[PDB]
Amino acid sequence: RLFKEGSDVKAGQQLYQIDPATYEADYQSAQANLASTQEQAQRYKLLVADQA
Amino acid sequence: ADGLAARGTFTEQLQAQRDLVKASDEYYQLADKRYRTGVDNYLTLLDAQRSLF
Repeated sequence: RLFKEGSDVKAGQQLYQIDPATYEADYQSAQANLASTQEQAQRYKLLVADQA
Repeated sequence: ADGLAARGTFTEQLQAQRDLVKASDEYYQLADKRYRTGVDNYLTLLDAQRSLF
């Protein structure tokens, strides 16, 4: 718990932490797939100008 | 008689070869249409040119 109780908080201030541990794992999966699809898109962008 | 046999058969042979050349030209024009549209890359068109040649 990351707030002093009975105090004024701001909009967007972090209150708790709910142990990600699975939301980290699927984020690692999505970042791992993005790291290859972005590379293939960046290579095909260079090859499309030479009609290869 | 050998020359008469050659005169008899070379007309059909050259008609068949000229039809083969015309069909290869039509295949090259179709591959060029698929390249200009954007479905085929340039290596397929270069593969069709030497098949015409």
